[PDB]
Amino acid sequence: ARYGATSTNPAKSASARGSYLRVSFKNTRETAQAINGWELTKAQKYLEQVLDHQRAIPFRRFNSSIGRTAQGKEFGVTKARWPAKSVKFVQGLLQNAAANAEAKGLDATKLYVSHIQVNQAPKQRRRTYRAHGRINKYESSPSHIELVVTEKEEAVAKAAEKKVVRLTSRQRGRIAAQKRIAA
Amino acid sequence: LKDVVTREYTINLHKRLHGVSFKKRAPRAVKEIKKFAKLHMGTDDVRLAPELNQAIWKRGVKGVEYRLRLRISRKRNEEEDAKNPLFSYVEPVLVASAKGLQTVVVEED
Amino acid sequence: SHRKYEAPRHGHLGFLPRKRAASIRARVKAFPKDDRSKPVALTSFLGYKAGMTTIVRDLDRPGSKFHKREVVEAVTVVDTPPVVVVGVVGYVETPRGLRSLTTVWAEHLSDEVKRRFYKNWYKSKKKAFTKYSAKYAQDGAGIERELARIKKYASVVRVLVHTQIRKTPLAQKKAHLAEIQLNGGSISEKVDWAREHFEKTVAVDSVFEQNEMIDAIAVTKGHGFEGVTHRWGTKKLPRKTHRGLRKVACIGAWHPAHVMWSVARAGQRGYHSRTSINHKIYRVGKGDDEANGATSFDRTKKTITPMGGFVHYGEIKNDFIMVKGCIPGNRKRIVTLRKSLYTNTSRKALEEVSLKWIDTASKFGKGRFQTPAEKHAFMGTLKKDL
Amino acid sequence: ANLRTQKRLAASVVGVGKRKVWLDPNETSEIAQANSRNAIRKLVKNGTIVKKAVTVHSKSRTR
RNA sequence: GAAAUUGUUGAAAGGGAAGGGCAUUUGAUCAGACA
RNA sequence: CGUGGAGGUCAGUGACGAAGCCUAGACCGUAAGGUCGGGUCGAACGGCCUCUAGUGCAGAUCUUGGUGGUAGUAGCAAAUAUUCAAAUGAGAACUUUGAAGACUGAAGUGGGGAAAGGUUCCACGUCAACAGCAGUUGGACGUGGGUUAGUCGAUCCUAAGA
RNA sequence: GUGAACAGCCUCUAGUUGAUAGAAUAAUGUAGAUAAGGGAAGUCGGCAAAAUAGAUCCGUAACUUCGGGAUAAGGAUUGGC
Ligand SMILES: [Mg+2]
Ligand SMILES: [Mg+2]
Ligand SMILES: [Mg+2]
Ligand SMILES: [Mg+2]
Ligand SMILES: [Mg+2]
Ligand SMILES: [Mg+2]
Ligand SMILES: [Mg+2]
Ligand SMILES: [Mg+2]
Ligand SMILES: [Mg+2]
Ligand SMILES: [Mg+2]
Ligand SMILES: [Mg+2]
Ligand SMILES: [Mg+2]
Ligand SMILES: [Mg+2]
Ligand SMILES: [Mg+2]
Ligand SMILES: [Mg+2]
Ligand SMILES: [Mg+2]
Ligand SMILES: [Mg+2]
Ligand SMILES: [Mg+2]
Ligand SMILES: [Mg+2]
Ligand SMILES: [Mg+2]
Ligand SMILES: [Mg+2]
Ligand SMILES: [Mg+2]
Ligand SMILES: [Mg+2]
Ligand SMILES: [Mg+2]
Ligand SMILES: [Mg+2]
Ligand SMILES: [Mg+2]
Ligand SMILES: [Mg+2]
Ligand SMILES: [Mg+2]
Ligand SMILES: [Mg+2]
Ligand SMILES: [Mg+2]
Ligand SMILES: [Mg+2]
Ligand SMILES: [Mg+2]
Ligand SMILES: [Mg+2]
Ligand SMILES: [Mg+2]
Ligand SMILES: [Mg+2]
Ligand SMILES: [Mg+2]
Ligand SMILES: [Mg+2]
Ligand SMILES: [Mg+2]
Ligand SMILES: [Mg+2]
Ligand SMILES: [Mg+2]
Ligand SMILES: [Mg+2]
Ligand SMILES: [Mg+2]
Ligand SMILES: [Mg+2]
Ligand SMILES: [Mg+2]
Ligand SMILES: [Mg+2]
Ligand SMILES: [Mg+2]
Ligand SMILES: [Mg+2]
Ligand SMILES: [Mg+2]
Ligand SMILES: [Mg+2]
Ligand SMILES: [Mg+2]
Ligand SMILES: [Mg+2]
Ligand SMILES: [Mg+2]
Ligand SMILES: [Mg+2]
Ligand SMILES: [Mg+2]
Ligand SMILES: [Mg+2]
Ligand SMILES: [Mg+2]
Ligand SMILES: [Mg+2]
Ligand SMILES: [Mg+2]
Ligand SMILES: [Mg+2]
Ligand SMILES: [Mg+2]
Ligand SMILES: [Mg+2]
Ligand SMILES: [Mg+2]
Ligand SMILES: [Mg+2]
Ligand SMILES: [Mg+2]
Ligand SMILES: [Mg+2]
Ligand SMILES: [Mg+2]
Ligand SMILES: [Mg+2]
Ligand SMILES: [Mg+2]
Ligand SMILES: [Mg+2]
Ligand SMILES: [Mg+2]
Repeated sequence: ARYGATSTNPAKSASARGSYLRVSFKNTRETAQAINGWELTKAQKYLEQVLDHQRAIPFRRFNSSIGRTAQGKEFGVTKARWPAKSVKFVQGLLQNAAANAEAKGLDATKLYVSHIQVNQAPKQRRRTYRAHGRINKYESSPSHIELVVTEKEEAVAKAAEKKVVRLTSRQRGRIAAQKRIAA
Repeated sequence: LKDVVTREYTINLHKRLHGVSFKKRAPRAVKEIKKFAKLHMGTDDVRLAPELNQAIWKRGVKGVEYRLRLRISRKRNEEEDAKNPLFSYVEPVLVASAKGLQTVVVEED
Repeated sequence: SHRKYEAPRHGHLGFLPRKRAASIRARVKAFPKDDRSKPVALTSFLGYKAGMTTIVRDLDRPGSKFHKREVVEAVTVVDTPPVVVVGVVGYVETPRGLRSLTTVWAEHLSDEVKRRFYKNWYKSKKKAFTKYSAKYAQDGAGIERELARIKKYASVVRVLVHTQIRKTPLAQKKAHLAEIQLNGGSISEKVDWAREHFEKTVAVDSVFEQNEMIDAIAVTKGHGFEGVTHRWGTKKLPRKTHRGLRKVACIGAWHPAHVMWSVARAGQRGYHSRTSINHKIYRVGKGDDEANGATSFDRTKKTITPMGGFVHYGEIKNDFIMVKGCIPGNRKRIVTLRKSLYTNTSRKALEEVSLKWIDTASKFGKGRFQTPAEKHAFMGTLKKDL
Repeated sequence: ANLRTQKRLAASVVGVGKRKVWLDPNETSEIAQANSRNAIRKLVKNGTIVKKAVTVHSKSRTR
């Protein structure tokens, strides 16, 4: 393994990845961020809808000259899309992560997606023909996807330092009399 | 619930195809009907009898009749379980004239 | 260098920006100057553009080659059921400009207005104005003090009226709310009038009368995204020109090295707010009246609704304003008709028309018949019929 | 399934263009087994492959 | 297994570029020296 | 001041971790640079005196390689046209079959050859790449099979010419 | 088949139905059309576009190397039974 930076409890987490996937790296970036942090079950129901064109994926970085859509008011964005091939690869991983948590014995109900990172796989050169007998690259830009699921947990309690208070002769003198005087 | 009914409707293709590019009229007709079917049966699954297909294309791409008298039949889905338990079947009814019929219910047996 | 030949520009810069209006209900930016000697009444009205027809009437213009001759003239018709009074709003003068300080509302409120305060009426619990209505309960205390406050301060009073859209062929269901200034005498008498008319109803014939010059305020029909040639009336470019010709050739000199605000560019066309003045009222129609379309000289009983009905609108069953000529806005659109802001002496205004005949022939084709009566008369008996 | 070869073969055996061999959908399993001309042959004669009639170009209106 | 260049996490700043100099507030971080 | 290599020397450092790389951690130098900690790593390496040079880069429309913004953007719009159902299959707008609607209209989108290609032919299997969507399909991929002559061509003859 | 016709247009036999796809139909385009009254005033210039057209019959100037110019120009007619 050796995923990217996580902070989660591996004892309470499960994980999955797919490398060298041939999907748009930009598109699936946007859909991975769309789900990052989510309740795992809300995420599944959500990508599902996306495929119905019922809600959309908000495009937030890779997005200039994308179209506008009311389906992104949900998220405060005007540009949003419905990148099918991304969703379907990404739910593939999510379903795999699910399994592994079943297998580990984690509670399927506390499962949120706690790490979801895509970056860029090696490219795929293919070429095309331009005017006056020229060639040009015509490339696939594929993706590694990796995600982690965790059982949610409440609270955190307290516990920290103690603040080592230091205060001079005339600074501890005032306090002495702040009670020798009063309460 | 579900409901399993058959009715026999008449659909005005003419105002639905009004405007549509000649090479697209018969194909809109197909799609249009499908939509007409869902609007009455609530059902996203809509199958067209290959005879209803013939009926539609009876006069080339751009020569769809102005009114068709179809028979929409809402049935339950079987096998591999699709999203919804119900679907529709559409059939051409053998009428002399699709002009002037009201929408009726076929009694079930 | 210099134009070579001189020609005026293309289009008026007092109508920029040529963008879509903030609303379908164009705004009254101006009410008539108040003469507080006269009785209290409205100074505008709400209606819907129904459509147009033809009129015939003797012209009375001494001096004109058509003095005492008939003319045929075009007219619009706006469907004009009574507006209904539901609130008064009192404005005060500040060195920052006019500001509203209270709005007093009527106790009951028609659903048609309650409609307006919503975007999803059906789902909603329809709580609009339900606590407010309770202000009446107790004796009156709350609403008196407000009414009272208006009376004490307030440099102008406007009335909140709304339309009776259900009395109208439209499908729209959701009525139209609007403020109308009150120019009858005395701030106090004004609010008294306003209060007296809560939930009660006001008629057109108490704001407009025959031959009156009135203004029309409305949102111009829409055309969406437009080329430079039709949007600005720019010259068509020659047929030989590469990459197209409904354009402007020079979008500007090299300096200012900026395209300037004053040149024609493609973009939205129509859906602009307009304020047309000087439309003379040729008829104030009453809804509870047959013979609407009849005249002194016609006689033959008939309403102004054309055979088969106003194309794209419906029927007209309520009172109407028949205005000479045409009007910003299109059929089915809310229109505000405003009182004039000056007393025109003109001659052209002042002339007291009286129609001779009102076209009532169908507008869905080349109409041939005024009435079914006329059509049976001329046609004879048919394979349907008796 | 894939009755591509059996179609062509059907055309050849009957001596008629592929635009006129008819392979009935209901006996698709049986047909796909037919790998030879000898097997297409008895498929033809027991009605599984039939020869589909000519399209008429009548001289009547000419005459 | 560097760099350009990228994903994620954390921290921060951003009214028509950004980066830089002298100086100090504030946050973070740290050496030395006491004895 | 710094680099690769050479003579001398410190009986120098090191698998109990050499070298290298990373680090808005520490320290020395006005500076070139030097030193250390921590992480990473895995087999060699350094101080001083001297010797030696293919010895120090930001530029040269520099060389080779790698990478960006542009941008999920230009675009994927010529050649009239597609449709219903079944079957198959993890998956079917695109495969197979049936139905229907059309086209080429014999100056063919038919049936064959010459040059040129060289196995593309045919069967079976089959989808990682490839067919600028797809793919269960293919002129792709894997594995095989297939080209029968006294009479058809060559071979003989002569032409311009060699 | 129509026609002078190996033209164009429709068909039989055979062969295809290959050409990313879906939804809309803004501006500006590319390609295809029409436009009242006027009729080249447009423009370097009638560029583009429009007009004419097959056949049968009638009719046909200057000039000429006597061969032409000539479908000169200008007219009428044309289905079905
Ligand atoms: Mg990897
Ligand atoms: Mg970007
Ligand atoms: Mg970017
Ligand atoms: Mg866009
Ligand atoms: Mg664009
Ligand atoms: Mg932009
Ligand atoms: Mg946005
Ligand atoms: Mg190209
Ligand atoms: Mg070339
Ligand atoms: Mg004290
Ligand atoms: Mg149209
Ligand atoms: Mg001048
Ligand atoms: Mg707005
Ligand atoms: Mg107040
Ligand atoms: Mg236009
Ligand atoms: Mg103009
Ligand atoms: Mg105009
Ligand atoms: Mg111009
Ligand atoms: Mg040009
Ligand atoms: Mg490695
Ligand atoms: Mg500083
Ligand atoms: Mg040195
Ligand atoms: Mg050295
Ligand atoms: Mg060297
Ligand atoms: Mg750094
Ligand atoms: Mg130190
Ligand atoms: Mg270490
Ligand atoms: Mg080391
Ligand atoms: Mg080793
Ligand atoms: Mg030396
Ligand atoms: Mg050198
Ligand atoms: Mg330098
Ligand atoms: Mg360099
Ligand atoms: Mg450089
Ligand atoms: Mg330099
Ligand atoms: Mg360089
Ligand atoms: Mg993409
Ligand atoms: Mg695009
Ligand atoms: Mg193109
Ligand atoms: Mg398209
Ligand atoms: Mg094409
Ligand atoms: Mg297709
Ligand atoms: Mg044809
Ligand atoms: Mg031909
Ligand atoms: Mg071809
Ligand atoms: Mg051959
Ligand atoms: Mg070859
Ligand atoms: Mg093959
Ligand atoms: Mg594949
Ligand atoms: Mg290939
Ligand atoms: Mg491809
Ligand atoms: Mg593929
Ligand atoms: Mg092979
Ligand atoms: Mg082989
Ligand atoms: Mg021989
Ligand atoms: Mg021999
Ligand atoms: Mg072929
Ligand atoms: Mg193409
Ligand atoms: Mg004209
Ligand atoms: Mg003329
Ligand atoms: Mg001229
Ligand atoms: Mg002239
Ligand atoms: Mg001129
Ligand atoms: Mg010239
Ligand atoms: Mg000139
Ligand atoms: Mg020309
Ligand atoms: Mg003409
Ligand atoms: Mg001459
Ligand atoms: Mg001549
Ligand atoms: Mg005759």
